[PDB]
Amino acid sequence: LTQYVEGQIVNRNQLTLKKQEDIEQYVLKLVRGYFRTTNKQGLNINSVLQDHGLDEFDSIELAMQVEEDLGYVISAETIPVLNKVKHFVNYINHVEQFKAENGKAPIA
Amino acid sequence: SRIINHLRGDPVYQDNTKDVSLRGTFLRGKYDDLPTMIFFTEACDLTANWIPFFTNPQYDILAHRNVWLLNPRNFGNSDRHPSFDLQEMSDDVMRFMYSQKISMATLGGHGIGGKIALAVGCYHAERVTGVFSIDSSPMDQRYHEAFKEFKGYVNALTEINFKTWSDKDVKVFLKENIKDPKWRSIFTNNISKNAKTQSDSFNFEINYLNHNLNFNKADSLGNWAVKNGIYTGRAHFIFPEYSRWVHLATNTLPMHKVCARVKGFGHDIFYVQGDENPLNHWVYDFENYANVVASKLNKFLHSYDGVHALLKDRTEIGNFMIPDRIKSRNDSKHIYGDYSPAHLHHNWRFNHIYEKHDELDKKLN
Amino acid sequence: KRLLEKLNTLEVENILKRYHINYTQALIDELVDWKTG
Amino acid sequence: THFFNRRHSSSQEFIRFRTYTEVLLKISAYNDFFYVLNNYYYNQKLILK
Amino acid sequence: GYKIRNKSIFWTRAGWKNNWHPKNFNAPRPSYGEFTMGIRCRNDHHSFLRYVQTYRNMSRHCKQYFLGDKQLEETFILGLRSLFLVPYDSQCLTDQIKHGGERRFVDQLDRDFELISYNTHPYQLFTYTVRNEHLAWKNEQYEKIQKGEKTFEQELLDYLDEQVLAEKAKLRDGQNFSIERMTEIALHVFRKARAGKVRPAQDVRGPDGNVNDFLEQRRPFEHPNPTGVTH
Amino acid sequence: QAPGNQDKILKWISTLSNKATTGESRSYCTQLSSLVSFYNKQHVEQIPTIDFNEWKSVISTQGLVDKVKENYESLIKEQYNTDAISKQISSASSKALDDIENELSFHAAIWLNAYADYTMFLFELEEYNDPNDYLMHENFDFFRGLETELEELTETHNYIPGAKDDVNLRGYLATQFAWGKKVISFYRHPADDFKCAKATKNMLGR
Amino acid sequence: VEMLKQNQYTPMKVEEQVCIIFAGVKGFLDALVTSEVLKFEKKFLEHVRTNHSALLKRIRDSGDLSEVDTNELNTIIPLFIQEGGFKLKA
Amino acid sequence: LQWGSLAERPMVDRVMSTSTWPVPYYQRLFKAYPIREKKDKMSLLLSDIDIDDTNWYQAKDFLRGSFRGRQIVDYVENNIASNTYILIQQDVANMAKAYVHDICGYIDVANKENVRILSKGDLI
Amino acid sequence: KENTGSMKKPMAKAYEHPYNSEHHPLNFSAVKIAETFHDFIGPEQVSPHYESFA
Ligand SMILES: CCCCCCCCCCCCCCCCCC(=O)OC[C@H](COP(=O)([O-])OCC(O)COP(=O)([O-])OC[C@@H](COC(=O)CCCCCCCCCCCCCCCCC)OC(=O)CCCCCCCCCCCCCCCCC)OC(=O)CCCCCCCCCCCCCCCCC
Ligand SMILES: CCCCCCCCCCCCCCCCCC(=O)OC[C@H](COP(=O)([O-])OCC[N+](C)(C)C)OC(=O)CCCCCCCCCCCCCCCCC
Repeated sequence: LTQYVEGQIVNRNQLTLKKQEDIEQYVLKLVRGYFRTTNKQGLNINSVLQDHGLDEFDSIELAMQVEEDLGYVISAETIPVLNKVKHFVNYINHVEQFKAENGKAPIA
Repeated sequence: SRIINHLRGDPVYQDNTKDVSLRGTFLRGKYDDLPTMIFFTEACDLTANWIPFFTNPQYDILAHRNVWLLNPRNFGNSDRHPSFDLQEMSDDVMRFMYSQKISMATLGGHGIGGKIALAVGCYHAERVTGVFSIDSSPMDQRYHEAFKEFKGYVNALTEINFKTWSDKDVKVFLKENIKDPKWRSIFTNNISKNAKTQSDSFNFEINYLNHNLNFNKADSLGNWAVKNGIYTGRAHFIFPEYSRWVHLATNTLPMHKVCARVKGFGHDIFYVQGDENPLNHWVYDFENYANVVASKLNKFLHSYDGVHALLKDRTEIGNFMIPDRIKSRNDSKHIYGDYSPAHLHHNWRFNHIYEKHDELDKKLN
Repeated sequence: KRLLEKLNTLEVENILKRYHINYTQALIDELVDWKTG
Repeated sequence: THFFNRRHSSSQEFIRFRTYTEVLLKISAYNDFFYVLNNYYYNQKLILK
Repeated sequence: GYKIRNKSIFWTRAGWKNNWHPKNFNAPRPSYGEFTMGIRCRNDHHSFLRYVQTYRNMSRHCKQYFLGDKQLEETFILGLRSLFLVPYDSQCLTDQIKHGGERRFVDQLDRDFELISYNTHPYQLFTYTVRNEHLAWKNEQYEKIQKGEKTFEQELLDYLDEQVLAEKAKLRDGQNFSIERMTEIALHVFRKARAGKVRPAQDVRGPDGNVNDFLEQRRPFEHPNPTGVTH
Repeated sequence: QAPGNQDKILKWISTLSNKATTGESRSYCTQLSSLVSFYNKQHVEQIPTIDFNEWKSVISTQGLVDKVKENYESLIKEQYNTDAISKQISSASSKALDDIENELSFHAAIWLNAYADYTMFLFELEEYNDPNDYLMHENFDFFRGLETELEELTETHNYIPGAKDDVNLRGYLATQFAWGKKVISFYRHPADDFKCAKATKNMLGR
Repeated sequence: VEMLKQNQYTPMKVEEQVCIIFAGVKGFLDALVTSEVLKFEKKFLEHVRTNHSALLKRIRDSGDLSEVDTNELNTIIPLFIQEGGFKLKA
Repeated sequence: LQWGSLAERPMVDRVMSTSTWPVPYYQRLFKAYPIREKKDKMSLLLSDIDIDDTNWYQAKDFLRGSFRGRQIVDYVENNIASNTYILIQQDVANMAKAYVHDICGYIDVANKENVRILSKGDLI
Repeated sequence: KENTGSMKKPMAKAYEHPYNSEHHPLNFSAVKIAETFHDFIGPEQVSPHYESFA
C-alpha cells in the first residue's frame, strides 16, 4: 500500500465516495491534475476530453490513476469509452452499484 | 568607411622584380585580434566583386579572419612588371606581409588566383597557415577551352587604340569580340580614365599579359611548372560539379601530386552540385554555389587551417601527442617521447604577447 | 510588340549589381539625386 | 542503415517526429548553455521586453 | 549541399515509396464460404484492446523504477506516446499493410513490454543513466546555492544581461534589438566559456587566454602514452 | 506636435492588419483603426484671440463685456489633467489585455525554446567535422541515443535493416538496380508469419 | 458618371470635389459596386472632414494638390473602401 | 569572476601553425578516441525536429523557475480555452479583440473632463 | 522580485541498475564491440617520418 513520492516512501490512501456530489468533484480534480489537460477551469461535467488536449492514450493514464485512488481493476474493454467527464461519473456509479448488489467487483 | 578600407595608390612600372609593391582592399574583422586572410581575385577581375561574399552576415566570414583582397602585379592597382614568375610574384606578397607587419596569413584564390595563392605556400610554407582554392588546380590549363577564350579575348583587347577610338567604338568592339557576358562586364569596369581625362586605358597591363598568354609557354599563367614544387601545409579545394577549368575526371590528381597533405575527395576536395553553365566559375553570383563555398570556407578556417599536419582537426590541439624522431633534439639528456606540436600566435613576431604573458605567468608563481 | 522586338535586335548601377540586388529605376534616381543634392 | 537513416532521411515536405530518446535528452539531458539561452531569451523579451 | 539525383530512387514494383505492400507473387486472394471447407488463420479482432492494455502495462511497469519523480513520469509519458503514435502519423499507410498492420505493431510492442517487465529495455537503462547525470548537476547547483555561492549558469545570465545594456545603449539610430543580435552575443560568450572549461581563466586574460598553453607539451612522467610507442 | 507624431503609429497598425487573414480578424482590425484615427484626429482651427477692450469701447451693455471677460478667463484656466490619466493607464491596463499578455508570452516561450534548440545544435555542430573520419563508436556518441535505439532493435530481434524507419532511404539506395525492386515492409519482424491455408471443393485451395 | 451625379439643393465645397473626383479618375471606384459609389461619396467626405482635417486646409489655402497630399490621399482611398461596409465585388 | 575581453575570441582560434619541408608522409585516417567521454555536449539528433509537446512542457519547466513565469503558466493552463498547449498564431483575431476592448474602454475620458470643467461655471 | 527567487531541493538519485555497467553493459550492440576492437588493434599507428618504412 506504499509508494515512492519524490524519493520518499509514502503510504497510499484509498477513497470511498458513495455519493454523486463527491464523484463529480473527484473526476474534475483528477482531470485538472493531469499535465496534458488544457483549460482546467473551463472543464465541467459536460466537457469532452478531446476539447482539452486529451486523446485515447490520455484516458488510459486517467483510468490508471482511478485504480490507484479507488483500488478498482478496470478492464481494457471499458477504458476506450471514457471520453467525457460524464462517463467517468457514470462508470464509477455503475461499479459502486455492482458491488452493492452482486457483492463482488465487476469482471476485469 | 571602417569595415571597408582599401589603400589608394598609383601603379608604378618597375624594372626590378623585387621593387614591386602590391595594393588591394582590406576588410576589417568584427573582433579585435584575428589572423589575416589574403585572397587573390581572378586575373583581370575586380576585387570589389568579392566584397559581398566576405561581407555577408549570413556567411559571417569576417567573424573568423581579417581579409586582404590583394591584386597581383600587373593587375588592378598593384605595380607592373613584365615577369609573371610565381616565385617572383610570391616574393611580392612576402614583402607586402612585411610592410604590413603580417607574420603569417591564410591564402585564397579564384581560378588563376588559386595558383598564385598556392605558389606562396610552395615558396613560403613556414609563413602560410593554409590554402583555399576555388575552381582552380595546380595544373597546365593552356589547352583548356575556358583558358583559350580568356587567352583569346586578351589578344583581341590589344587591337583597340583608346587615343583614336571613341567611347562608342569601344562598346561595339567588346560586344562583338567578347561573347561571354561576365568577361565582357569585367573588362568594361577595368577601363579607367586617368586624371585630367587625358585618355582611357585598362587598369591591367594588356601588353605584358598578352605576351605571357600568347607565347603559351611554361611562364604562361595557364601553365603550372614543376619549378613551383610542393605545398606542405593545409589545402582545401572547392570547384563546381560541371566546371570548364577543373574536370573531376583527371584534374583532381594534380592536387595529390602538388599538395602533400591533401587527403582526397570528401576531406580536402569537394565539388558543388550544379548544372552545366559557363558562368558557374563565378560562384559569388549564384547563392547556391556561394552558400556551399562559404560553409566549406568557414569550416577550413575554423577547424583545419593552421593545424599541424599529423593532427586531424583543431580539436586535437593540446590533447593529441605526436611521436618524436630519435636524435632530433640538441639536448643529450632528453628522454624521447610524444609531444603536442607548438602552434604560435598569428602575428607573434610583430607583437610582444609572449613577452607579456611570461610576466603574467611569473606573477602567479 | 512587333516594333519593340524589332528594335531590340552609372556607377550606382554597377555597385548594386555586385550585391546581386534587384534595383528599380526610381531607386537609382534618388541615390543620384541624394549625391548631387 | 540505422546511422544513415536517422541522420539523412528527414525532408522538409514531411514532419519529423521526436522519438523516446530525443524526448529524454531534450528534457533531462540539456547542458548549462541550453538552460542559460532559454532563460536569456525569456528575461529579455518576456520580462524586460 | 548534396541532393539525390536519381529520380527513380523511391520507385518500387508496388508504386512510389511503397513500404506497406511490397509486390510479391503469392498475393492475397479472397475466400468464398460456399466453396471453403476449412481454413487456418491467426488474424483476429483483438488488436485494439491489446493496443490499450499494452500501453497501460508499459506505463505502469516503467513507473516502478521512477521513485515517484513526477517530472520523470510526465516526461516518460511523452516518450511513450511517441512510440504508440508511429502508425497514426507515419507516411507509411499502416491501414494498407500486407496482412494487417494492427496485428503487426501490437505484436511488436509486446516484445518491448516483455523486456520492460524485466527492467532490461535499453530505454529504461538509458532513462536511469540520463536522469542520474541530470540530478547530479542539479544537486551541485543546490549545494552551491545553500552556501550563498553563485552558480555558473547565473553568472552567464548576469553577464549577458549587462552586455545587452551595453550594446543597446549605443543602438540609438535603430531600436530593433532583434533575436538574431541577442543570439550572436550569447554564442560568442559560449565559445569563450566552452574553451574555458578545458583551459580555465587564471588571470585578467580570461578563459583560454594564455599562449604558453599551446607551446610544445609532453605527457607527464606519471601518465605516459599507454596505448602505443612514443618514439 | 502636429507633423510626424503619427508615422510610427501607422506602421504598427499596417503590420497588425497584414497579419490578419480571417474576415473576422479583418473586421476587428478596421474597428481598431477607427479608434486610432479617432484618438489621433488633429484639431487645427486657429483659436482666435478676444479683445474685450475693442468691444468694450465700440458698443456693449454696461457690465456685460466685463462680465464675459472675467467669466471667459476663468474657464480658460481650467485644463485637462494629463498626469492623472497617464498613471492609471500605465498601472493597470485591462482584463482582456491580460488574457493575451499571458497567452502570447507562453506562445513565444514555446517558439523561443525551439529557436534555442536549432541554435544550440548549430553551436555544437561546430565541433563535428568530417563524419567519415570519426570512429564508429565516437560518431554514435555525438548522436547520443542511436546506440539505445540500436540496442532495442537487437534485443527485439528486429535485425532486418530499416524495418522501423518510415523512409528507409538506405534500402532504396541499395535496390536502385535490384531485381524485383522492393524495400522491407514497415515494422516487419523476421519471426512473424501470417501465412494462411484453406481447403475448397477444388484442389490446391482454388 | 455615377460620381458626377448630384441631388437637388446639395452644393459641394470645391476642396471636397477635388478629393472625390480624384478617387474616380485614379480607378479606385472600380472596386466597389456602382450603386455604392454615390453613398461612398458622402461617407468618404465625412470621414475626411473629421480625421483628415489638415489635408483639407492645405488644399483650400494653397489651392494645389502637393505630392505629400497625393500619397496620403492615394493611400487612404483604397484603405477607406476596405474599412467601410461596401460591396467590394466589382 | 574573470571573463576577459568580449571582443577577443578563444586563443585556440588565434593560435596557428605552419608547415615546412620535409613533411611527414602519413595521412591520418581517423580521429583518436582513447577515452569514451563526451560529457556536457548535447546530442546532434536534436537538429530538425518540428514543434511538439516537449516545447511547451520544457517551457513551463523554465518558466516555473521565475516569478513572472509562474503566473503565465498558471493563467495559461487554467484561463485559456485551447484544445492544445502547442499554441500557433495564424491570425490576429484574438489580438485585435483584446485591443479594441481596451483602447475603447478609455473613451469618454476627455468628454468626462469637459463635463467638470464646463459644469463649473456658466459663461453667459 | 526575480532576484529573490530560490531553488528547490531535487531528488538525490534515480534508480541504479545492479546488473548494468559501462564495461559490462547488459544489452548488446556493435558500438561496444567496436570499442573492444579498437582497444585490441590499438589506435592508428601514426608515423612521424618523412618516408615510409618499406
Ligand atoms: C633465426 C633468424 C630468423 C628471424 C630473423 C629476423 C627476421 C624477422 C623478419 C622481420 C622483418 C622486419 C619486420 C618489419 C615489419 C613487417 C615487414 C613489413 O614490410 O612491414 C611494413 C609494411 C608496410 O610498410 P610501411 O611503410 O610501414 O606502411 C606504410 C603504409 O601504411 C602501408 O600501406 P600503404 O598502401 O598506404 O603504402 C604502401 C604499401 C603498399 O603495399 C602494401 O600495403 C602491401 C599490401 C598488403 C595488404 C593487402 C591485403 C592482404 C593482407 C590481408 C591480411 C591477411 C593476414 C591476416 C589474416 C590471417 C590472420 C593471421 O606498402 C608498400 O610500400 C609495399 C609493401 C611492402 C613491400 C612488400 C612486402 C610484402 C610482404 C609483406 C606481407 C607479408 C606477407 C606474408 C609473408 C609471410 C609468409 C608466412 O607493412 C605491411 O604492409 C604489412 C606487414 C605485415 C608483415 C607480416 C610478416 C612479417 C615478417 C616480415 C619478413 C619479411 C617478409 C617475408 C615475406 C617474403 C615474401 C616475399
Ligand atoms: C555467400 C553468402 C550466402 C548468400 C546466400 C544467398 C544470397 C541471396 C541474395 C538475395 C537474392 C535472393 C534471390 C531471391 C529472388 C529475388 C528476385 C525476385 O524476387 O524475383 C522477381 C523477378 C524479377 O522481377 P524484377 O522486376 O524485380 O527484375 C526484372 C529483371 N530484369 C530487369 C532484368 C528483367 O520477377 C519474378 O516475379 C519472378 C518470380 C520467381 C522468383 C524466383 C524466386 C526463387 C527463390 C525463392 C526461394 C528461396 C527460398 C530458399 C529458402 C531455403 C530454406 C532452407
